[PDB]
Amino acid sequence: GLLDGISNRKSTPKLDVYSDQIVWGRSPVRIDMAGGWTDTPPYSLYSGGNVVNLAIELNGQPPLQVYVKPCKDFHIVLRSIDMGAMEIVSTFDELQDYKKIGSPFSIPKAALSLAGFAPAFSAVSYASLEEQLKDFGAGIEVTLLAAIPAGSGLGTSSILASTVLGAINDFCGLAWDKNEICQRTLVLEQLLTT
Amino acid sequence: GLLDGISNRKSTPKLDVYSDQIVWGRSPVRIDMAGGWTDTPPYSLYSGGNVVNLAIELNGQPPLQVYVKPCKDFHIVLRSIDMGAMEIVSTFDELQD
Amino acid sequence: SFVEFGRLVGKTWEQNKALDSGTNPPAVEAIIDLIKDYTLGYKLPGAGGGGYLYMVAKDPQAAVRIRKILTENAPNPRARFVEMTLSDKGFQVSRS
Repeated sequence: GLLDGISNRKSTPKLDVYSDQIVWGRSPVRIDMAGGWTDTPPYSLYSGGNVVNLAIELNGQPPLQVYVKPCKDFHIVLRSIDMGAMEIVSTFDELQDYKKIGSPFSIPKAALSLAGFAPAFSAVSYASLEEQLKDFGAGIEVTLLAAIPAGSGLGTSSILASTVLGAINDFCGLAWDKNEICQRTLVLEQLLTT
Repeated sequence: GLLDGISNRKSTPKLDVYSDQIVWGRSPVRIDMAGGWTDTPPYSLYSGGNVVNLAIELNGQPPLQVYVKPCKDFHIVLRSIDMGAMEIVSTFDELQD
Repeated sequence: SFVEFGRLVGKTWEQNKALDSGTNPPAVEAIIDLIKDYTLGYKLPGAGGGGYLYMVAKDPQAAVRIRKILTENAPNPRARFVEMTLSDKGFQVSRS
């Protein structure tokens, strides 16, 4: 039911940075002052939610960070600093395998899918992820850091998804604003059935 | 010749962070305004060097960044974002290679 | 109104406890009781169940008192204060 334009929202990602450039996105966490839970479906669908919250840095740093850079090989490399892991995504099938056993990379996979590297979200039809990345100009290397573990109550998972989405937005010239980034985050978490 | 206390400078590293903590260090680059090259050996050894320079962030970010975190396994993992690489150091011999 | 803000934060904590009995384990309640007299209010961020405790001290002196109390009476070796500051930037992105 929650799927809205989650199937037909097409993007055209284009390499918008120079070959030796690295995109750094970063976000603080949040503390909800009031109205938490009222944004949770289906109650939010019944009557709408009200939430007062604010963004906060912890120990003078943004706890959510993402680096995106071009890759010589026409695949996607995903690295996790907090989980200390790495994974290579070469096909559309691998990119959309969100529930892969032992993989901590469901969030960046869903984010890259929403950015147009999965066929359902791409305006242009591509034969394979490798061909789409060859037309793109390079592969993509995404390094992620959630300095605060998920389940801490500070919004780690959603804000990390948004940070990946914003970094990919800048890296691919999708021209999303912050509101659209948050809406794409909602779509992402619906893809992951959070 | 340049080796001074480069052999006998002993440290005692101790895990000073909590188990779930990550250390983030970051630094800007620099522009040397004057006196560059005068700090280069052996001329700096002949007469000493004078250099005027300053630290600068580029596009509002510190270009040099490092993350350090505890590891469940008793080895050293090294990852490079700009080079896109990873390496496992398990022995003194590998660490000094 | 700072006082009303802190009191309403406390009320949010009460509402969350009423919605979820597991959000306030007895250890968190003991930590709370250690310093509850120096706050206008407090709550756990998000779904709670433990983790981080947000406290609105009555005044800077009360905040110093809270820090001293929780430092001299740590409930476990891992508990620690985390400095929080309001972010005037939100999500930022830049290029090398």
